[PDB]
Amino acid sequence: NRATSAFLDNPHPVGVNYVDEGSRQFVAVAELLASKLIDSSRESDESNSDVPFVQAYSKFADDNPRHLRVKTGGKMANALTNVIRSYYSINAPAIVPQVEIDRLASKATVSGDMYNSYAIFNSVPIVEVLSPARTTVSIVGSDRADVTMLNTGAGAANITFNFGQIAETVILKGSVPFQLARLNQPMPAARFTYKLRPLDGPFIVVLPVGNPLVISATAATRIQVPLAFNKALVESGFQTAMNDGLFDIQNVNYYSSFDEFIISQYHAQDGINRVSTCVILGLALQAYDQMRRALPV
Amino acid sequence: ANRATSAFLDNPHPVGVNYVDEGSRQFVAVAELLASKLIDSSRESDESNSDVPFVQAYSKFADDNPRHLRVKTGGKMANALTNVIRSYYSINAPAIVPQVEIDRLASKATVSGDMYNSYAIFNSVPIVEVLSPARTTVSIVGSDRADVTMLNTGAGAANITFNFGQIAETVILKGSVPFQLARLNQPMPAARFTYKLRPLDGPFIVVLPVGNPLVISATAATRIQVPLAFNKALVESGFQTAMNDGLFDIQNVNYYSSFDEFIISQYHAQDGINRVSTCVILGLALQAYDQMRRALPV
Amino acid sequence: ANRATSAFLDNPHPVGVNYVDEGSRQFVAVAELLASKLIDSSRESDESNSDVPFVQAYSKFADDNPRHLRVKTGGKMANALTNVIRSYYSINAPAIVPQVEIDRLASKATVSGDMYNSYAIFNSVPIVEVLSPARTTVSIVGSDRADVTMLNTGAGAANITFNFGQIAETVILKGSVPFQLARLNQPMPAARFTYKLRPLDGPFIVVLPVGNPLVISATAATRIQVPLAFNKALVESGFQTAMNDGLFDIQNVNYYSSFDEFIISQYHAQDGINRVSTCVILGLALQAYDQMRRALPV
Amino acid sequence: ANRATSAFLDNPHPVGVNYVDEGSRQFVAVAELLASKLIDSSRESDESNSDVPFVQAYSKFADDNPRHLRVKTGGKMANALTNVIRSYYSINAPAIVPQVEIDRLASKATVSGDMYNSYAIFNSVPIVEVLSPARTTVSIVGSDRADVTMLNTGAGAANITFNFGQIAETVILKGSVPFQLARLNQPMPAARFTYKLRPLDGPFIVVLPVGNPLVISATAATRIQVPLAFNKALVESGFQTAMNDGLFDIQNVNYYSSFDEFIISQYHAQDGINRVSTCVILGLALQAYDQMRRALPV
Amino acid sequence: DTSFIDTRKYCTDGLSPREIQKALNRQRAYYDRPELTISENKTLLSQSII
Amino acid sequence: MDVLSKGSLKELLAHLEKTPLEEAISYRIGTVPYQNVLISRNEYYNQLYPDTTSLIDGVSREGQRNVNGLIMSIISYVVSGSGHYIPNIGFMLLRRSILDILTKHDTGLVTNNLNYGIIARNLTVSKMNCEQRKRMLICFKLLAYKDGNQNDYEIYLNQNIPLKQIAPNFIPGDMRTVIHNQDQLAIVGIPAYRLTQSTELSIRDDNAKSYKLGYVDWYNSNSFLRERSEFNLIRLKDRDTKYGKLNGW
Amino acid sequence: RFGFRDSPFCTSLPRTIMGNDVRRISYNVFSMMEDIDDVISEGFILYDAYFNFSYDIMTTDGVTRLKEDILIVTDTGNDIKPIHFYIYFENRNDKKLRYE
Repeated sequence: NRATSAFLDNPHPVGVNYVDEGSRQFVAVAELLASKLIDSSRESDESNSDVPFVQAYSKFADDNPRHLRVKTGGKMANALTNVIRSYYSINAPAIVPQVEIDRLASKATVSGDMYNSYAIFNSVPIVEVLSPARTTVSIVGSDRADVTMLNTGAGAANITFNFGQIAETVILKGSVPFQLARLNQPMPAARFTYKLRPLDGPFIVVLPVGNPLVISATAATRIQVPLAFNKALVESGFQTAMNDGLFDIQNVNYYSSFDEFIISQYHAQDGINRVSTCVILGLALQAYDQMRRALPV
Repeated sequence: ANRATSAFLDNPHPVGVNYVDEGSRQFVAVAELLASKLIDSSRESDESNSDVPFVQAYSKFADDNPRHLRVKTGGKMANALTNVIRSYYSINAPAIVPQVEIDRLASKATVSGDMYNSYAIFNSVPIVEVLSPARTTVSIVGSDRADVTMLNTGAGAANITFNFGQIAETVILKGSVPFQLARLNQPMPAARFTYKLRPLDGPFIVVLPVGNPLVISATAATRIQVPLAFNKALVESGFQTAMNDGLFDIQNVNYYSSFDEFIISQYHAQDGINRVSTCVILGLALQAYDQMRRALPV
Repeated sequence: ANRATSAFLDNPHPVGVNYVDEGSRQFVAVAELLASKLIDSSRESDESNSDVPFVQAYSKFADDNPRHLRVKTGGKMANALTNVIRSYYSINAPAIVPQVEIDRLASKATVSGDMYNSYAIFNSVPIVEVLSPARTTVSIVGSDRADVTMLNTGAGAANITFNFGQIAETVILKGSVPFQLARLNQPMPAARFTYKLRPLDGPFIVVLPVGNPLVISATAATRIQVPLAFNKALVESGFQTAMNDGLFDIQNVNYYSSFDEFIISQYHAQDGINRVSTCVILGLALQAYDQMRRALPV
Repeated sequence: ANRATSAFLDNPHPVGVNYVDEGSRQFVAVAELLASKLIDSSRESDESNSDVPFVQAYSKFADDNPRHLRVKTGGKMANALTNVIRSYYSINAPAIVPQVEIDRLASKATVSGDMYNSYAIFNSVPIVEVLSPARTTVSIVGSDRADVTMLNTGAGAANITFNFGQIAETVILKGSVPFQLARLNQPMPAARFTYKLRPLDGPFIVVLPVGNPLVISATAATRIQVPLAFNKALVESGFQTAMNDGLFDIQNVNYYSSFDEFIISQYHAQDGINRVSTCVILGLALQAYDQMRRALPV
Repeated sequence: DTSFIDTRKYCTDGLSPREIQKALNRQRAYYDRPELTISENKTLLSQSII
Repeated sequence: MDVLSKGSLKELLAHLEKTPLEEAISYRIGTVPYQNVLISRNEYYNQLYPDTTSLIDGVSREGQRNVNGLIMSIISYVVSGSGHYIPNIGFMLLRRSILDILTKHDTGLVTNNLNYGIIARNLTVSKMNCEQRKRMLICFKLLAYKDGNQNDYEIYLNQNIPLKQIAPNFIPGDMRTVIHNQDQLAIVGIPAYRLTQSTELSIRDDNAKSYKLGYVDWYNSNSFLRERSEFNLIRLKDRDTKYGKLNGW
Repeated sequence: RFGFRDSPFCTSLPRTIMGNDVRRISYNVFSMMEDIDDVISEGFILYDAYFNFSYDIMTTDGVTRLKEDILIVTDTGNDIKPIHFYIYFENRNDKKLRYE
């Protein structure tokens, strides 16, 4: 028997366009201007005058705000929305011209790259849990893995845990103390908690016949991100973009959070190159959330 | 009688008794303040095209000018912050940093190390013990949200005792199907979905009907005095980084999934009050460690 | 009959056919000169107390000004050097970098693209064939120093034929015990410890006495035309680095422990002369890969 | 049943813990820089009619003017370098050099003292264990090129497990005759002469036929962070000189034939990362020792 | 110097590198070699530092 | 207070020469060394604050009568400023200097059977800071050289890696090593940071802050000795000189 | 949009022209380059510096030009001379000015 995490199954390919140096500068510029746009709006609301918002919108949208017309966000908003669509799936069209992106990227200068920082992603990868005869295994959850196991055979069973090779550390906790050790290693005394390095190899956990055992798993993975990255904003941007239908394209996979999206792409063949595009999507979603909150449409 | 406990509450290891004086507390607060400016210097570097804001902030932090030749580490402040974190986790960890160095680093900024001028809400659910009769099976899973699954296989209904400790301020119980919970020596109420309890009042009795399993979800809130510069989001990120970097790798210690579980586990020890003060200072240091290591990754 | 062949000589995969024109050779030579300046400038900046010498060297090499918040990976020259190394190793490599980029990078210095000024001595033993009678066993181990262990079980003495190819210049044989060796159709001389042979004269016969096994240690020297700036110490380390970095990870290719075996094996293929011309260009490119990556770790 | 390991990987003795601070690293870097100038100045005086360049170089290195009828030992700087080498080898050696003397000598030249800005490749082959069944016999010979000769006296084919640790990055296996290699729970491919393996992939299984002995030659590459001034040729020579001069003859220590064997064996210990940092500082100290003692033999 | 990325102090004392540059350039004129290029001019004129 | 203000090895070793052993003894009953107690810290909590008493404190504690207790009381004096209660010590020992007790054979104390690991556990070493641990290693080294058990000092240092790194480097019989030492061993001193009058939680921390605030008052008192302003008023014996040497050594 | 003859203003500096990528050189690299005459046959883009420009817009029609030459070369390095545009409006049928 084999049990695997739901979010790790069949990661769809990501877009291959808008990944050059000029396109990355456009995303960084968009995030910088969107943050200023939301900061001016809060300053505008507190004070009587709306001067800070007018200047921020003019820089972002290349036109002065008007009371009669709705605040769409201008050409920058349209370019950002379509670029987000292209990153998610390879089937999404890459229609936005490059000359238009280059012009928008020249609005501001960004002194940084996409590899000068890091972020911790707490999505636990369970590649496979191999179970023997009369041993029922269920895997529930993505942020916290709930592996409920129960055996009916007369003898104790050994269950193999494979956490992949990308995660840095994995923390295991059980309902009752259990024994776990690496392959071809003596079993330790029963403990409630274990700390493991996924590179150490497949882990063997014994199951007594008496009562069900539930193992709670947490993990931490480090991915190189720009220094302006903010996990709280990218989570809000991911949910908003999904609701707006920017990810409604055929033959693609949907994830509960950006945490699951980036981890699933990492745990795939050609995963190193996919992750770079996902990080660019993360900053673009960060800009999308800030702009949409200031300019709801 | 079967006794079930939360996994994270068992065997809290002793914490360090070093770097808790006034001078050391000022050092951690200075590190948090200077690491915050280091992150902000990156944004101020983008508004212009120069690196002077970053070079200016690094020199204040590291007492040395940045150089393109070597990887920016953090200078003497980075080594002090890293070693002080290790001493906080376990009493077996050495106190390598001299007090003269800490006093020198504390004079960089004019902050006051008052760690009892605010409070924070901690959501770990303390379940000290769940006592069940012979025929029933009880399983407790999770820390932030405790899912207690109980199945009754006997002929008659069973009474299950819940002990949530004497530290948590409020505990909210939500069941899959309506159930009856009353305090000891009090009449059973009608079946309701949601119960709000104060743990100090006493142990709670839950009636388990014979039939389908009953699952109870528990959420707890605890108030712990923290410095005003406390940021729970930043503290949690630093805890994961310190765990990954190996700052906590030392013999005869316990490992936790989050700083929420760590502080609650220490608070529920025999003399947990004195542990909480050290844990809070560790969180502030972890908050500075997260900000500094993100600006300067190695 | 039994046949024994050196492991590294078997099935040499085809080499790339791109980036072999005069312009591409200049680019490799230009990269080698600028990479060596990166190491010297890094040392000069260390002996002084400024990063100006390193900044100028990186600006020339990468066409970009170093910044404190950027990766500092080497610029377009680093990307081009990585891709040309990939194309040289196998004929299945994409060979992506265009010619206009190569001509642009070759204009940064006025060095010549000559690759035949000097020579280098390569010490690998090309034991193509060892034919032995039925009753005997022959095992060949090692590449730099080849230990051939022969042991016979028949009643009569055996004649083992050694073939060393026509490429190596001199081959020196040493044995654990004195042994007899002579050319085809020539009298057997007295037993000696050491023989010096020219592989071009013809196959050699070794008389194996019945008894304790004889081990023959073989050492060979081959001269190959290389550019003057060739350094065997830097090429070997660059070969290990490129293999470590995955530049040689491409399907249907053969892997070797050192650049010494790679160049010798390709020399012993049918199209040896044209293959070895491309190999020395890869050696210079690997030499440039070593210095730049050491100065700019990633 | 049978377990075989590499000889040089057994029982790594503890290393020294003194002279590992920033002030001491500057002294080691200063010694390397000043020793190289002494060699260069000695030649320059040799190719000239004036000994002024040698006098000035010796005065800076030894704080005393060169004199006829004297041995020209090297001054106070030679004694300090000799003593710190002793303390770096193992913890049982005394640390008898005052830190005031180390700081005073580190002010003679201006260098950073960084020990993590570059890398080096070490060719020692870590074979942590090779497991064989009862019928088979396995022998391991060599460190730079590990020859593993295995014989199968049993009737059926035997599977032998190869473990190469986790530190090594690439391992290349070459066999006397084609053999089959596969990972855990993977199908066996067709017999091939060579295999390229990543040690982190897992234990590897080799099938053994019953006919003739099979010998596998192993070559491994490992990357360790070192200063840019690191030169393996000078470090290896310094290792032999210190061994011959008696700098390593103390109690309860292990002896190695080469410096790469010393650094790989310490890397594979449980506290591998900490030991390697001290070993790298020892490597640069040995490089200065070789340069200085060649110019000033005693 | 007037360059932006120079940020180096050029010593006035000693024999000026300008004299060495003129002497080397006159030598190259005799042999019909090209004059010292910009890169080598900067390296020669930056030899004396503080 | 005076002992805790000594920064250099020369100043500390000179102070141990002048100070008689009676200052290491307390003459006050104190309480049991190791005991779990509930203390009152009203500035922070209303509930009583749990803590564990230890030998390294600014208060008297009961100590064993044997030579082990006498050695421990000396170390506790150096690292904490207060000793222990050892009843009925002879007047001959009490008038001897602390350095003479640790580095002379004239006294009748036998220390050859001292175990450094047991002493380090009793005078809790996991609780000391870096400066306190350095002072303890000075006392251990002086005892080892007087006793000839210099090997036992080295084996103890090799069993504890952090102690070996921070171990002071000097020869207990050569003054030239003492002068060359650059170690800083000042527990109390003038604080660069801002020091307030608030209380602290732990017994060790609160007691240490009492010494820290007391030294500042002693710094500004008339008893403090200002070298830059009154150097001519000092006696020739106590004046700072480069050729000052300990007895013997 | 403005109607200038030989307008020196672009909406954005083109990354590609006639399907061919345009060379981009930093000012520091351009200062130390040697074969500027060869790299000026196929034009380049200069960045990593602050370029000051001035312009006069003339009502009449003429030849749009520059006050000074583009390049100055010394032994220390290459520099760009001050930029001043003389901009004229265009008639599109003046045969004489098209030739000029």
